[PDB]
Amino acid sequence: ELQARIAGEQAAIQNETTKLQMIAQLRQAEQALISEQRRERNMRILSSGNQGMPTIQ
Amino acid sequence: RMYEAVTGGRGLGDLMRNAQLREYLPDDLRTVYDSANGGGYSGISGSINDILRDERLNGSVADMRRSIEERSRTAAATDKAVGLRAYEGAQQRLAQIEGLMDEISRTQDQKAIEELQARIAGEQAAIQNETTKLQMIAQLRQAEQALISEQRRERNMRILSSGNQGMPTIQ
Amino acid sequence: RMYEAVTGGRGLGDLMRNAQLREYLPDDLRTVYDSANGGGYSGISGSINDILRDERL
Amino acid sequence: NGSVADMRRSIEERSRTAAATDKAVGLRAYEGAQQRLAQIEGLMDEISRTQDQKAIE
Repeated sequence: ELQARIAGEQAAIQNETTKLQMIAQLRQAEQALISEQRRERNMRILSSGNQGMPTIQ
Repeated sequence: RMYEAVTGGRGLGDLMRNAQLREYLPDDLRTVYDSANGGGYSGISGSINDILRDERLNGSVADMRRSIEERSRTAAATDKAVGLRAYEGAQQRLAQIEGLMDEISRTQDQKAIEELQARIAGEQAAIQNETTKLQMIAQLRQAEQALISEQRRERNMRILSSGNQGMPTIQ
Repeated sequence: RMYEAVTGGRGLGDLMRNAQLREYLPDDLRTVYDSANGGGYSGISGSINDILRDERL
Repeated sequence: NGSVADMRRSIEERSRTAAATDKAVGLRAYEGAQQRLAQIEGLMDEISRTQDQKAIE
């Protein structure tokens, strides 16, 4: 019974390892998404579809 | 009878041993990056040629731009979604492990606890497999980002190529 | 009695085996990045569309 | 070695081939992992039929 308990404990640590891998992937995805938002803002400022300009009055 | 039940060979081991699963990873890493031309690794060789064929951009440069931006956004979102669903699976995996330890308390005979030990060992093997799968997913993520960068640079080279011969006409 | 306690089958294994936890990871990785449009990986496909909707500034 | 143009072509070829090789290795490895899962499930199917103690050990 103690051997099977220790085996279950190893399985739990395995699960934590998988969870940490998943957290690292999510971290990378979040950084990519922040970069995408930055580039969306940049594109919106510099878009050639803009039609406005200051008016002389 | 009991001595015969304890001693002897039962043939387990040499059980599911001919499945050559080592053929799904490179044999040697010196030639892993020479595989496309031939030699090196042949399972990837064909795949590499197909991928390189499919990564070449076609159409107008504006279509190239839209395709590249869509790939970038979709790649980030796919990374996030895969991570989230995998984490849900990991939590369910923890619940399953806890259940197996609940079964450990009620074990009575020796055969029962030995079967439970082998079941928990198989469960560990499954979590090992998920770890390998996550490593493979991370490598694929990196490769996808590299491919998107390659497509960006192909578009850039196409715009600035010195082989272009056109210019506006005065009329 | 002791021989019966040592030999036989106890049914452990086929214990918590129907839980299809392999469905929480992609089946094949060729189509993992085509999942948003449909096909590929259906489980992440609903999530990708939601994420892309929520990442627009 | 060689002319600078040859250097450029070699470097671009290395970059593209490296990205493609990464992808292909990942894909084939994932196929192997899915087959590896099937094998583990088979071994747990064997556990259900074990009779003696030597067999389960």
